[PDB]
Amino acid sequence: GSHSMRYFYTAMSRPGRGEPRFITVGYVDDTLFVRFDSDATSPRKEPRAPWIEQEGPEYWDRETQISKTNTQTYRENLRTALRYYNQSEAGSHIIQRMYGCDVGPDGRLLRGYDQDAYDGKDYIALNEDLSSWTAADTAAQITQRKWEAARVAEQDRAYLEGLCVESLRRYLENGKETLQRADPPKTHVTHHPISDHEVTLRCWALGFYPAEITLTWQRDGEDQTQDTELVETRPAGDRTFQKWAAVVVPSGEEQRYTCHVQHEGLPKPLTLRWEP
Amino acid sequence: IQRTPKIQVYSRHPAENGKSNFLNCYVSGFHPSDIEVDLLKNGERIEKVEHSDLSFSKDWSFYLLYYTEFTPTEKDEYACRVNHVTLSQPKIVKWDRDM
Amino acid sequence: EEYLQAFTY
Repeated sequence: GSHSMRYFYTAMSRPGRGEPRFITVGYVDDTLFVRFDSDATSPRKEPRAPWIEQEGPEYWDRETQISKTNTQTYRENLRTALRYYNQSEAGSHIIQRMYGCDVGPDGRLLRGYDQDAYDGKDYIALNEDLSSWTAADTAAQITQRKWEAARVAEQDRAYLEGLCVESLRRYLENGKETLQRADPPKTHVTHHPISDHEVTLRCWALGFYPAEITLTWQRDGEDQTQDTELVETRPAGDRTFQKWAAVVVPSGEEQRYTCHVQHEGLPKPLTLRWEP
Repeated sequence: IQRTPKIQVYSRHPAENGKSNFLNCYVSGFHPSDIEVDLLKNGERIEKVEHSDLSFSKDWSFYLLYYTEFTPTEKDEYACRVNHVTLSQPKIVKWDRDM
Repeated sequence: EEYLQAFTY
């Protein structure tokens, strides 16, 4: 179906403890495929998925050089951000960047991204049009002017409409056995009495890929949003994800409740009940 | 601004006593990135626990998976101990096979 | 594949 490629940068300053750590992780959908860490013994782009390993030595050289130069770039950015925000040199600060492309089922660009954040706050983001910028404040507006003057948007768009979609297309073909395979959740309902009058119904989804899923409880066919306890989707460690949704129900009313499951690996949404 | 980690302790496969498995501690929703996570076996630190590479969600908040091979039993208790700049005390979350 | 975005803040 639809697929995404994203690279994630984190640059973290640590005054008194050496130069800022720079890390890059790259993903196709929910699959990590490459990493770089400047704190590695001999830092380089490293394969994290079997399907990327068949890129020749030139791929790795070029990708490694990109990250090594990025290490320097983001260290400068950190120094610059400090000046733009009148901050002291004694504090730790973080720059994050996300960028990448989404493609549709036919592999055409759906949309591009390139967003930066400073200390967890929006800094600057390429707009959806891939030709203008949104700056979060007067500090980011300085970077915007520099980037406007240097035609950075035009170079992002060249990448996003070309290399981004083409490499993602190649990765999807090479990893087609996994990247283009959806695993539907394994699902069950468990029953946990809290007290005499109340019981917990917990609806589980295990073993699914990708992470996107919807799990909801109904009572007499009515959504129980404000009553449902919903945990964050969590990795199992085998590429798959887990989720549950719980409700507290009155004793003897269990059959009024149904759990509803939507996942791209399921032809039709599932309906479950407690099965005593 | 700072965000306190969400914490889930859980196994890769459903829990069956005497059966080899993986104990996971998933820390998410935190900022800044520095975090300390220990997997505990009967209150004691399990050695050689591995973790995922650092990444973050669309909201910029960080997440990490800590994991170790383990054989659950009836009497052996398991927990995750997490410390972050946001927390004045390390937070302990017990493994519960029903959670 | 990445590209080198070489322009700084």
